[PDB]
Amino acid sequence: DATIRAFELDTIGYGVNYKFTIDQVSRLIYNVDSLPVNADTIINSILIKTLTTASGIVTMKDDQDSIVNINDSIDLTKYVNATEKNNFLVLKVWAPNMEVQNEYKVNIRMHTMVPDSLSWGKDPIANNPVRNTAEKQKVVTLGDKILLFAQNNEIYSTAIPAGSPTDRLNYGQKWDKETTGKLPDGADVTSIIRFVDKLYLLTKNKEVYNSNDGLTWTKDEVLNSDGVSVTNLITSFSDSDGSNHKKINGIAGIVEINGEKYFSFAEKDVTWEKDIDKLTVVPAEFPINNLSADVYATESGTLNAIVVGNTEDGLDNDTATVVWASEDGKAWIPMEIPSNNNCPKLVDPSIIHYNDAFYICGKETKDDAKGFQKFYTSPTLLVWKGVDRMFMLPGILPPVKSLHESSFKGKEVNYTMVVDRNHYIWMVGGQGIDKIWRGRVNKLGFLI
Amino acid sequence: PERIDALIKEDKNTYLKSPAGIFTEATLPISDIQNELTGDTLNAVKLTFTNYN
Amino acid sequence: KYDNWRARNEAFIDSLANVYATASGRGGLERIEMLTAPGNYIYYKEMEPMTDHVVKAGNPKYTDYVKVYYKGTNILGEYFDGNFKGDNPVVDGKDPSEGDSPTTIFQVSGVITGWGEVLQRMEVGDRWKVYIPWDYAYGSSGTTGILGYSALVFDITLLDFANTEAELK
Repeated sequence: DATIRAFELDTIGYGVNYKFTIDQVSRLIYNVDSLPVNADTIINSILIKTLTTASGIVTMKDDQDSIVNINDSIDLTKYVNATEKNNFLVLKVWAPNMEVQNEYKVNIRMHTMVPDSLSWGKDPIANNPVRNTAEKQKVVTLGDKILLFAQNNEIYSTAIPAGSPTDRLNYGQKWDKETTGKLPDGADVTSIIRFVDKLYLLTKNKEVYNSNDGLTWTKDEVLNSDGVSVTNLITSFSDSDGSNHKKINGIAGIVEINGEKYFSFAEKDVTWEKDIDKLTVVPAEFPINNLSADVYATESGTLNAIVVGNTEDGLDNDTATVVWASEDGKAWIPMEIPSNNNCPKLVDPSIIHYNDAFYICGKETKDDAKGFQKFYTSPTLLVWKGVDRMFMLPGILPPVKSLHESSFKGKEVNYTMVVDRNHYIWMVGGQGIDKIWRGRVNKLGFLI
Repeated sequence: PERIDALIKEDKNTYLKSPAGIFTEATLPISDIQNELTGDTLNAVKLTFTNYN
Repeated sequence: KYDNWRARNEAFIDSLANVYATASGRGGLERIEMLTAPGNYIYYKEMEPMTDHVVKAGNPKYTDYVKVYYKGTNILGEYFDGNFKGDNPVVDGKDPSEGDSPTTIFQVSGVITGWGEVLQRMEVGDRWKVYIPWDYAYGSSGTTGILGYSALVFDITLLDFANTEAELK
């Protein structure tokens, strides 16, 4: 005289079935994977099936104990998310001899917010603190702080809570002046670069400057060699960026040996390689200004780096934003695309690796759809698509019955962006936007 | 090459790295069989190699 | 050898059942109520807990998956099936004549009622030796390798349990 079970429910989406766990010790039923937000209109009248047990007589409390209509449809919208304001569908199952008695309580778990959706909120969370917002911008993260730099030796800051990206954190509403200020003479703020626990910077006169905390800056004695001259710092490779089986540690950049440009790599605490026989020459198509970079671990356990930026002012048969990759610091290689699957030409482009995909943003110059128009995405770095749906630019609101005044969409301004270690996207707008935007796709905050 | 040469020098185990890597060599006790089981009919001689996960 | 198999197997179960009720220290036995037949019991013996638990508190459910080292034997101690053949599972085993044991995946609802009852009350890394009646084993005619009406004794190590195989395998 048993109470064996196989409780099931039919297709909610076409061909989509949801699995239910059966806790017989604690006597309750629930689905581990929560139903989508769309489902509250579908489970309004839905059909149960495969409720097989040793003797099919089953009842639900109503005063009376009325028998279940196992062959008929039911409204389940009253029984969703029953853990608080607890309102389970509680039902009683009889043994074949009617001696053994049991009840089970059922909970239909459903999402309160769409999982794969980039949430920007209704409004930008803060104003841009920089005086004279025309000036060039740059944003970077260090330790537990986010730093925003401006060209006129001007620095602002905000701090991050204790940890655990899945916790109910709020931050960014307040920004402070780092009152000591005074980043070095002749600096170029758009060149600022991270390493394991230090920041590095480049001057117009091609000195390299560094800092441990961003408060104060000094020259360094290991990268400022004579004979060579630096012209760009691209990215840094480290154990902190991923899981590198190759064991790479250092900074990658460009040095102009004897008047010609070469890629070079400064390994941890030693000077750039300057041996002209075993450096490599920079191609004419390689980006020159406003570089952006990212470093990530391939599924093989090997680090990889990718960059985009502005090219030289004019060159033949160029119509697209090609991305350059590198398995180490010695030589960068272009991801050129023969087919039509290549993304448009962009001004001041930025690239990120995010939620197991790649994304690019920038402003277009075709005169019929100028400005930031959309993000562009890639699953495998060699084909690019425009996202016509969720994961939009900031300020693009859904119908509450719209475009927010401080939205990027359609604007043509200076900007900068970064991703922090809670996977918030931070986007900072210059003259014409004047605001700070913050967002994350909801799927990254879930405990699942 | 250095990694392969290092792994060949481990003595608690043997490897079978396939693409022109490492083989394993076994020395059979033929002399002892020839001494101890002379006059017998051999019905089975079983050798087993077994591995870690 | 295999004469009057049913009566002697049932007598073995009865021996364990009354030993728990009369012997000092319960004779080493412990027992659980069976949810598919309240009032019946499954008898088991506690053993050396593991030292590499995947820290998964709680107990497996009826409709989710389980990773185990296991061995099944009959009343006379003879082999039926399992991942290991000695008296313990083999990992980093010193003896070159025996290989390291594989791990196997099962669904709690896809196994015999004895397993389906006892697996819902282990916590990851428990080792139990369990004694199941023929009513809740394969029973009656039995499968290949079972002489029918057989009480199996299993040695179970719970390594891991999850809602799907892909997050467990």
